[PDB]
Amino acid sequence: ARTMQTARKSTGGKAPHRYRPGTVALREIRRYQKSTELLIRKLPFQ
Amino acid sequence: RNYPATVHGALLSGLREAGRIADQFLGAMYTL
Ligand SMILES: Cc1cc2nc3c(=O)[nH]c(=O)nc-3n(C[C@H](O)[C@H](O)[C@H](O)COP(=O)(O)OP(=O)(O)OC[C@H]3O[C@@H](n4cnc5c(N)ncnc54)[C@H](O)[C@@H]3O)c2cc1C
Repeated sequence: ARTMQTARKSTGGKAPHRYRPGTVALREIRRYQKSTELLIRKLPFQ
Repeated sequence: RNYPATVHGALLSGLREAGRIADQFLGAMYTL
């Protein structure tokens, strides 16, 4: 085999999930623009 | 097997079989 190669040795063969900032904000925009429920609390306002 | 067609291969094969024959016909005192 290559153990007998004395010159010109043949070397061929051997060796949680986070959302991006701004996404939840936009989703909140979509959520409250569809609804009409009051946003400010009732008792602190009173 | 590991050193075929070489000088050292035949050298080790001679050492091997010499040890094999001696353990066979003289007994092995180191295996106990
Ligand atoms: C051309 C060539 C180049 C080599 N180059 C390298 C090299 O660069 N490097 C390397 O590491 N190895 C090399 N080798 C290998 C190396 O020569 C051998 O490993 C070693 O010389 C032979 O060891 P052996 O005793 O097992 O074989 P042998 O010495 O051949 O053992 C057989 C013996 O039995 C005798 N015999 C044969 N037939 C009979 C019979 N009918 N009755 C009685 N006696 C008999 C023979 O004369 C011989 O003395 C080379 C071999 C050759 C042929």
